[PDB]
Amino acid sequence: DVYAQEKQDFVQHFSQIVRVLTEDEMGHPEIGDAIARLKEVLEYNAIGGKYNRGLTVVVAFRELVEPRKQDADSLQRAWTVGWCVELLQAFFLVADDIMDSSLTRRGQICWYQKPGVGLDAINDANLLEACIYRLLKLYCREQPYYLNLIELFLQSSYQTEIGQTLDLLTAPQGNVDLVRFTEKRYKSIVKYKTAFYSFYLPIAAAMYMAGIDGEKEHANAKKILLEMGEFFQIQDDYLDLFGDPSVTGKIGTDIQDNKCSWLVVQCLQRATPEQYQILKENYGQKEAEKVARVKALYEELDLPAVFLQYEEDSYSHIMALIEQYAAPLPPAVFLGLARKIYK
Amino acid sequence: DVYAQEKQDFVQHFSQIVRVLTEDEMGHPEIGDAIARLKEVLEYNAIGGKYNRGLTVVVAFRELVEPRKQDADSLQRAWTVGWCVELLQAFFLVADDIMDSSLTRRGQICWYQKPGVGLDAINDANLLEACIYRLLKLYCREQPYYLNLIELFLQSSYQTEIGQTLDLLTAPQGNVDLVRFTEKRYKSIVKYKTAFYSFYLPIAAAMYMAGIDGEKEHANAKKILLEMGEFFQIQDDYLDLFGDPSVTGKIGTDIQDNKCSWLVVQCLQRATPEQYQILKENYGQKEAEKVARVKALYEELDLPAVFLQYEEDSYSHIMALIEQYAAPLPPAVFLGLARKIYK
Ligand SMILES: O=C(O)[C@@H]1Cc2ccccc2N1C(=O)OCc1ccccc1
Ligand SMILES: O=C(O)[C@@H]1Cc2ccccc2N1C(=O)OCc1ccccc1
Ligand SMILES: O=P(O)(O)C(O)(Cn1ccnc1)P(=O)(O)O
Ligand SMILES: O=P(O)(O)C(O)(Cn1ccnc1)P(=O)(O)O
Ligand SMILES: [Mg+2]
Ligand SMILES: [Mg+2]
Ligand SMILES: [Mg+2]
Ligand SMILES: [Mg+2]
Ligand SMILES: [Mg+2]
Ligand SMILES: [Mg+2]
Repeated sequence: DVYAQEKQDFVQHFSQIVRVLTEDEMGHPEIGDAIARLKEVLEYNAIGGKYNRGLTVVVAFRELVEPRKQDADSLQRAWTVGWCVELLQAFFLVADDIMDSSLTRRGQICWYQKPGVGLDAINDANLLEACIYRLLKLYCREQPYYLNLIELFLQSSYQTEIGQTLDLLTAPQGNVDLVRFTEKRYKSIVKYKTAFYSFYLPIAAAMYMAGIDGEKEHANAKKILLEMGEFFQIQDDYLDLFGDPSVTGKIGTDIQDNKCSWLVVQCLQRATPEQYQILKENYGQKEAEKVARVKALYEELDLPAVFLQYEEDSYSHIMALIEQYAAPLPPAVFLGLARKIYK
Repeated sequence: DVYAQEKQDFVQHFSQIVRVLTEDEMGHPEIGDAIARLKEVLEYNAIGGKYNRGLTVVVAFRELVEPRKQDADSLQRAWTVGWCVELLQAFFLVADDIMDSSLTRRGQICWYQKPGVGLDAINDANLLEACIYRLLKLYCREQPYYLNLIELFLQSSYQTEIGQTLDLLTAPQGNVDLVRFTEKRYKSIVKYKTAFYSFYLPIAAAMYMAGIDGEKEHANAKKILLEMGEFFQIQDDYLDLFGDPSVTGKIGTDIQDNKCSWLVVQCLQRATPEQYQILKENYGQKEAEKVARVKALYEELDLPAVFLQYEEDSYSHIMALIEQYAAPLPPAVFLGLARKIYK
């Protein structure tokens, strides 16, 4: 619930973020048109979501930083670092949507699918990434955690890109080979493509801002955070096909994209020799009839009920990890995050 | 000539760079396939060029750093930073080729056009960028210029992306409006899209490694370097159409891509009302006949002779800037670079 009481101030900070990023134009009028494009990119791709990853930085900041140190400037920096996380997210999603041939995101047409944008979105994505470091220098350059944050964001990007590489390599277009969709491969993919930037990153950022830079403290937090991230991507895969379109704001493409989704992995582990053949002949193709066939097989194997059971077991597992690794950090930090991802 | 005597050791260092980047796999076997992809990306996109931008770092390093300080480890770091520049280059070119719809680069098919690669190249490009910061941390983390280099590379990337944004915004596909192709717009585009990363970056990196971090010294160097960069992009535009394919290693696409090329700008300034109409009806289109028409108009306006004259005048201008701004740096640093770009 701490997220709702911090959201407003966090979202209102976006205006300032845009202002500060588009104030590099006054000193260099010649790049005005580029700065205008940037503003359009930011407003279209950084706004429209729930902002939970960025909000996590803020929430954790206020729970880790002693009130007497939560001055106006410190809070400002916290809101900025939180937006940097949202920008990192935006950067990856713009590119991910092109690579996954997606149609919508956050209830609107994907940026690259917008008339007049197309592949220019690739550079737009690179600009969003660049903005992260511009804001860090502008707001935190004099802070003792400056270098830690720069390296954290850079490291998190590398891990995410390694993950994306695995994601794409395991899903060759027009090349269906179910044998590569194993539980071990799946866990490695999601750990790198989602767990680091969506969960470890936000909390780690707040920790560094709070002066908590101990390798041990970060390792223990990551123990909890990477497990939550795994659950989050599984839930993401589930929703890709069984989620309510009006709620997810995006059209699923995992089956058509031949992805190593939690669903197909669960399918292969429960499928009979016959069902296996059906999956093999209908997976990884654009034909709506073939996709529908795969979904029918998943429903026949009660995958939705399987996911619901996994969600409960996962929840209990994550809570167990919190009892073990939260200390010396306030359990609320992890509990609040968990409450946000589990229903 | 100092470039030829440093090339060998610089190129042989590539093996080590790859080794070090693919040694993050031993500790994390799960990302092996991703690391293998990375190696393939690096070998295909970081090797095959002249390596002059990276070599510039090395050459400048040995001319700025006192011999007694050019120890084995220091030289190693120099070769690494030089490769970081080549990787930054690779990152931008992989994406630039997709965005410019290019066919070949360095005498081979563009990475994204390789069968089986396609838009996955977007993430490959992001990985190359990430490698820069991984090498900087691995080789220079303990150096006093560490943060300076990190910020230099990040800043240079932002400037290049701003430039690319201008490049793309001024060249809307299927939307020909010659009125936007002005000399002022052209100079701003090339300053940001090429001058910073190809010329200021390499020299600035070597300066920081040599302990030269003065804002004044960097500003004076940039005065010379940004002007060389402008000349280099003009020459790049000239070669896009009039260059020897077997020498450039790439197929020109500026006319088809409706680009604000130095050529079209020079054309508009010398074109008669009639020639202007011919340009307008044939520019920015894929039809080989229409492209040929534009080239004929350029040859009719003696643009090739115009470029040759500009090259001589530019050379004299750059040399004049060196007499004025080289000090206290060795003039050879700039002269060597100039000898490399001017014939
Ligand atoms: O609702 C959304 O927009 C995303 C999609 C989703 C599906 C199920 C559960 C949570 C969420 N989300 C979400 O943001 O959850 C909160 C969160 C917090 C930190 C990191 C990732 C997600
Ligand atoms: O030959 C090449 O591969 C590129 C293409 C080219 C055309 C004309 C003149 C120089 C060059 N090059 C080049 O690398 O020149 C040297 C250089 C040095 C530092 C920064 C950029 C280019
Ligand atoms: O399913 P993906 O991994 O592509 C996704 O979750 C994005 N993503 C990319 C890396 N991590 C997550 P999205 O469904 O939002 O398209
Ligand atoms: O002409 P471009 O600017 O696209 C080019 O010079 C690449 N580039 C991109 C930014 N700076 C230079 P290339 O002709 O190598 O495709
Ligand atoms: Mg996706
Ligand atoms: Mg994806
Ligand atoms: Mg998904
Ligand atoms: Mg190009
Ligand atoms: Mg280009
Ligand atoms: Mg060119």
